[PDB]
Amino acid sequence: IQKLVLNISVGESGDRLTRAAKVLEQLSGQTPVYSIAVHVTVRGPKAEEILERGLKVKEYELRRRNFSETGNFGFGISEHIDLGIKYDPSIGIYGMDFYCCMTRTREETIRWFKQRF
Amino acid sequence: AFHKLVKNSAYYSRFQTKFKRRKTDYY
Amino acid sequence: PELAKLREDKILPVLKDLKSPDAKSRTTAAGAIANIVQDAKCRKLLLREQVVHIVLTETLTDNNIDSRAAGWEILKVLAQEEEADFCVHLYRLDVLTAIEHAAKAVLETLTTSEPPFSKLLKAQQRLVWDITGSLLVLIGLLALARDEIHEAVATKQTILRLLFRLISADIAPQDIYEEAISCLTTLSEDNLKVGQAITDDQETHVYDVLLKLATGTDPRAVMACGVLHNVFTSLQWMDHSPGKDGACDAILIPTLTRALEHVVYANITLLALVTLASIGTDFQETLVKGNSITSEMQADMERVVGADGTDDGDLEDLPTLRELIQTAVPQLIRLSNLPIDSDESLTIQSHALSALNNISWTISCLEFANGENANIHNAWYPTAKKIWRKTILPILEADSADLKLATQVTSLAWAVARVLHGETPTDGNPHRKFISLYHSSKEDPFQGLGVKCIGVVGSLAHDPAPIEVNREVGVFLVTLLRQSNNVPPAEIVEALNQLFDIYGDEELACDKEVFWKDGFLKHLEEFLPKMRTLTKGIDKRTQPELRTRADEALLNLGRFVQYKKKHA
Repeated sequence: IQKLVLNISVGESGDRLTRAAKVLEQLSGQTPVYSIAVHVTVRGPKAEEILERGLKVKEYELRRRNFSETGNFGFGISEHIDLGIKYDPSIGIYGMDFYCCMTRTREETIRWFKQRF
Repeated sequence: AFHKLVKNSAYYSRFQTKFKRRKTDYY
Repeated sequence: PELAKLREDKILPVLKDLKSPDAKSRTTAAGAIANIVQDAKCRKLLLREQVVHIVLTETLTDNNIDSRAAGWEILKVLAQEEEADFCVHLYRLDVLTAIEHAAKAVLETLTTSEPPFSKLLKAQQRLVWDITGSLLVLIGLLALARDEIHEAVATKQTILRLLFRLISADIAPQDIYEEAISCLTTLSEDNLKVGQAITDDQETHVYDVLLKLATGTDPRAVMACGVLHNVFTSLQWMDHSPGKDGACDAILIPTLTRALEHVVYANITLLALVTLASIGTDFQETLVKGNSITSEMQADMERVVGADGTDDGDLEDLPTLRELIQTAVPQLIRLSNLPIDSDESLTIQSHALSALNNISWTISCLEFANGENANIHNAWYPTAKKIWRKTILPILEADSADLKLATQVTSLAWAVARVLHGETPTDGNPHRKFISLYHSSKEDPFQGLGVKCIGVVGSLAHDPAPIEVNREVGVFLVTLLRQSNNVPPAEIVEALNQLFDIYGDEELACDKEVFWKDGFLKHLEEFLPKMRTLTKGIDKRTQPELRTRADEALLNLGRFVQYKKKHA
């Protein structure tokens, strides 16, 4: 129930990586993290915001496997623009990884999702 | 039900927009 | 006639002046002649005046470089304005030899260390560049004109060597460099000896040069990609069987995509799009031959990556496809969408369309029934959907402009539908738009739009489609059948097959709610004989494909009406 972790990976060090970073920055407001891959974790307000906003994109229809035995879940999107962020041709398009960890199981979290959203 | 077809990929093979090389004018 | 009289008055002396065994009088005269020779009507006389012969025969062998250079320009200009036959004639006099010699000479000049090239007079080297220019062009047109010529050219080793020499050294003018790059592109396309010549070149290693170029940030990277792609496919460096250093087709796709990122040079854009489309048909070949934050939290995050993942894939063996999907198709869509404002982006759209069309038709040809190719299906389905909504509605919501673009986006929609199958989104009731297009649009046999509309429409009408959607569509097909009096036979085969694919399972709601409720099986028993007549009324020899197709359709219809009874 803590953090939302958006995640990008670009095997090619370079332009395309500093651009992925820029996206995660302006989208979370936090200066992103680096790993071959960038990502950023967001807690509290912005998390529920960015979560729903891309969950929109996925038409609120998931599959049952993405949820972890630890009752967590995630999904991918390929167009970080389908969430109302414009297109900067000096940035291009990037895909994003979305991941939601719950605390206070799979069953309980699936059911939790069904109730709210 | 059930059905009979053969070599289908060949059939729809054609649809792929196909290209080969080759103009401009006015100077 | 009269026009010709005034023409000969103007022209004849110039030829006689070139003809002059005043090789310098004609350095100035021949030097004049290309300018003189640009004119359209006038040329046909010039040709008929046997210029081709003279030039070939005399001018090129002269000791003064200005002669030969004027003469090679003459030929160039000619071949450009004129038509393909012309080149084929030149090939008959084996101008190839004449060129091979010419290129040897240029090659000695560049590679020489005695004069040597760089320390040449300014206009000296300008002359060489002028000669090279014409030479390049000629090889372009000649290769293009016919196949047997394209082969004949990729056999003259000196020619290849020169093309490599230039592309590799990059010490010539950009108009010349780019011309060389093109020339190689033509020769390298669906040709093996050239594929190998470029890879197997250790003299200048033109390969590694291209790779670097198509890999980095250079403004010309795309061109490099065009050649390299032609090579990969020519010698089958693909996913199932990569080249040296895993040089698969895939590695190109990033740079191509980045060339797209900027559009919102212009030629550079079109070229990349064209490449990407070819990559589409060529991975058809791939699939054919194939068969407080850190650490283990990340490790686990790989637990959810099972879900089709944006960033990287299950597809370690098919990087080409993932790069297409992961990187290419985003931009392909955006370009397919963005405004129709000029004719330039009208073209760019028609292209981005052609590309997505290609990719999609390739994949849609695979097997996915049951769990077949699950991984591929799981990567593609999302994208196929996205394409559908993102690019197939908007153009249909516009009802805007063109006819052949309608064919484009219809063909594409067919592909996407072939995969989606009733899982395909329904908004603004598109099946009606297409049906309308079928009736309003009322060659090669199966290129006609009616076919493509039958196809996409019957595709999206599988279970679990909205039962009403299913109904209307099935109705349209059966309608076609009852009034099969003027419908092209191709569309019969497609319609038949569509219904066969939709209503072969009694366990489907539509089987009862639609097929039985509206009693299609009657109309089927009605058409069985009609089908037999039109079938026998088709020429198995001109052409056989259609005939055999209809035959199997009748069998399965014949079989299927019979089967259809089996279940009440």
